Amino acid sequence: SVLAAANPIYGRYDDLKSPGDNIDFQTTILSAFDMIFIVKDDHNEERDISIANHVINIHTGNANAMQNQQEENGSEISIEKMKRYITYCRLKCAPRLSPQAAEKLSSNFVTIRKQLITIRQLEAIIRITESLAKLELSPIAQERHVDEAIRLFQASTMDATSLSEIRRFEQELKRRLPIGWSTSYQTLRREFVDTHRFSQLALDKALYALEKHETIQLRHQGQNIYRSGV
Amino acid sequence: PSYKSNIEDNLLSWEQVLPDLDKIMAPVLGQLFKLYREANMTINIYDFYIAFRETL
Amino acid sequence: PSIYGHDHIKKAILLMLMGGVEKNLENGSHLRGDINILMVGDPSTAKSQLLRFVLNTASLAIATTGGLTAAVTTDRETGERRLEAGAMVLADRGVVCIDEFDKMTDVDRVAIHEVMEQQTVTIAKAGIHTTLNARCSVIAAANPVFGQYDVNRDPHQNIALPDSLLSRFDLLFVVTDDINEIRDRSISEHVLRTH
Repeated sequence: SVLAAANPIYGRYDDLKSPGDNIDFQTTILSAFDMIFIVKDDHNEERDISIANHVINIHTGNANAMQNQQEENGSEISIEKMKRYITYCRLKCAPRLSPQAAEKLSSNFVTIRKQLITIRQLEAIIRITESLAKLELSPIAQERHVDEAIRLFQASTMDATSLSEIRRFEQELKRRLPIGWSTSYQTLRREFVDTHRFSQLALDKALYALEKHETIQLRHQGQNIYRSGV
Repeated sequence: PSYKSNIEDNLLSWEQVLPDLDKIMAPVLGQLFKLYREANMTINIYDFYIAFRETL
Repeated sequence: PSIYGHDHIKKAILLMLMGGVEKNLENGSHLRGDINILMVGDPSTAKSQLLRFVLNTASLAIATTGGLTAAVTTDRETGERRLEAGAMVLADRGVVCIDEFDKMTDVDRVAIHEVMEQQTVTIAKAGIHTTLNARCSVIAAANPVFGQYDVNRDPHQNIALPDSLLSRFDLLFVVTDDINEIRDRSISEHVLRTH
């Protein structure tokens, strides 16, 4: 089992570019990894303060008492005991999928395939639900593992009739916003969603789709939206 | 006076001046100024006309 | 049987196995009769599957990928050396199965130029000179660099092989998993039957 950490070229991953361009190796390697994580560290106010407070406690030494109490509470597992648990899990159980989990796997992947990922990608999700079943030592993999697996897969692989409504928003925004004009995310919420011309999910998906189709660019954490192309 | 600023504020914040379609739609002169701020340096007027029309 | 559709490709495989007819002339010339097939498109989409069937079915099928030129020697324990045969030479009156054809070297390409056109290999090495018959039918698979085939353009820009090399293939087919969900469900059900 291989856990690979790679530093993207140009130092920082540019969201304007396809993942292939922010990468220096063979493209076929992208077809090898089951999952990839393009983590981002965009600057923010309240999240930084919460993270910063966490760091200060660690150097304070409070984290030692906090973790031990959390271990006493059971919310945290000892590193040796967890390793003993993992070793026990590996040797003893070997789950297998259930028809309910598989049927949802096919249906969701069909929607992914139609919107666009290869046939191989769906079978990679089969490993994740097996892995979660292994942790629970359940005799069979369950659909409730797939939901997180799909979410993890979406939050990993997609780093960079409702479709008709989403594409209609694309059609409508191409008329509302000429090429080269700028607006804000909340402005679209007040003008298109508060007027109920389109749903907020359609707003989210259309903006997600338009950026990948080089139509628009999202700037300043949504405070500015600029139409880059047709 | 802030001669330039007052015009821009009146164009944006019409409710600070004005006290059955009247109850809903603001005057076009102030509303059109919103697109002007969002517009680029050079404007294809046909696209601007369509963009203005979509908001009505 | 594991591939749904691709009737022309399956017909092409049958025709390539049947082959043509060679001829001889009073001037001493000879005419090629065999047929070659080339496959292009997305890597994992049905190319390794089709090649697996043909390689397993054909009686004289040889698998190749990127010493096939048969112009190199191997030495004994006492020092004396002997040439080793190559897949193109060994596949005389047979078929050559190539995977990762795009990955083969330029040395292979210049040698296979005479193989596909003149059905012979003209070996010219230091102290060794001979001509070996290479009357072999060729079926090969290749993939674009980006992984996703640009259907709007020929393989001369999607794969960038020389036109002289590409012109030596009698038949060329491009396949890519353009998705029809109800149709892909039909073929994937048998795959799901194995899970």
